[PDB]
Amino acid sequence: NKFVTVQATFGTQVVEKVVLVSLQSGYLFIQTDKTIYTPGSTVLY
Amino acid sequence: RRQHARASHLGLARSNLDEDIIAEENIVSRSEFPESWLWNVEDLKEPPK
Repeated sequence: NKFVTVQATFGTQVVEKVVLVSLQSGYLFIQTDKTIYTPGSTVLY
Repeated sequence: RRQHARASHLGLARSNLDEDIIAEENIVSRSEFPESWLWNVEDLKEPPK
């Protein structure tokens, strides 16, 4: 769990808070024309 | 079945032999459907309204 500290200088005053960091990649959606095939037919996705 | 065919079957009856519905098990669902078509992609490029 990688952390980074966030420090803000409010004029003379300072407030600091440590927040967790992580990265997300994305999503994949797979679309198939049919769910039941037969030997010989073509699968399109 | 030999007893059944000896008792309830007659060669001169002139009445058709009784037929019984099979009423089986293990019934299999359909698995053959027409193949898919229209496998093409297009880009809309007309001036939007």
